[PDB]
Amino acid sequence: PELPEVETIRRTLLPLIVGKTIEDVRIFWPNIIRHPRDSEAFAARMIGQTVRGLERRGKFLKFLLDRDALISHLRMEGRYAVASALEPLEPHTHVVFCFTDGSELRYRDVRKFGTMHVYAKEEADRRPPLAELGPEPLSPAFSPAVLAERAVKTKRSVKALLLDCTVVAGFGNIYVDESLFRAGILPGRPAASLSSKEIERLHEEMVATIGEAVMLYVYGRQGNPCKRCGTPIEKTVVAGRGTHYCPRCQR
DNA sequence: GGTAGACCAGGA
DNA sequence: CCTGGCTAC
Ligand SMILES: [Zn+2]
Repeated sequence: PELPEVETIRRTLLPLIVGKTIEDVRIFWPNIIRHPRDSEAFAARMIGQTVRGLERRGKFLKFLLDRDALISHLRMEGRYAVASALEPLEPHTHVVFCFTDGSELRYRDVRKFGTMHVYAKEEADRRPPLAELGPEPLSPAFSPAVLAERAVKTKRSVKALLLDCTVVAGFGNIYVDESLFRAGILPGRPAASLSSKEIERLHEEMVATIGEAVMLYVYGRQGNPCKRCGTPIEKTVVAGRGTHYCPRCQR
């Protein structure tokens, strides 16, 4: 799930779990649990706490309980569902939170790449994985000035810069390629080579692209005609990722 | 201090 | 082979 999908999960999942009290936590793939390191301590500490809220930071979900926060990243295929404890579990269910009302919050992840960290609420923002997280892309805290400052002080590509969670929170591969196309900038350009005008343009397209999605031109379209000029879209590797662009319209 | 690289783990 | 967000040059 990308940022807009995580925002949808946050909004839709909250009313399905708010006010429920945890009676048990069952873990079927302990590697998902990253803090406490011991999955038995993770399960034990959550028992007896009631769900009070659900927030999002980048692509992280922050479940707010009584004393603790549970910070969850779904990576590529993680999914949450609420259902009855009476029914058989679906495949790839790796963590289940059992509530006192006989319902459960189930975490499924065929890839097993997702992560869970639990800390006292007041500690969560200063611990992994939230600690060094950059500003929300749709917030005033993410500005052209902030982007420009990061761009000039790196030798990396502009794509590598945008994928960096410390620069801007949760801006995924798909939106990086789409935004760069909409801004007319090649993904392999050194970040430090962007002009002031290019940085402002890029900022505007990043906000427009992810904003529209929260409320495709190139991604996955290799070999197909550009929707703007008809030139076939190309795919290469940039910043170690599949990268799509129009070689005519991006410079 | 920056930055590349390892790392995870299963469906094509 | 692709992929989001602790180690070691
Ligand atoms: Zn084009």
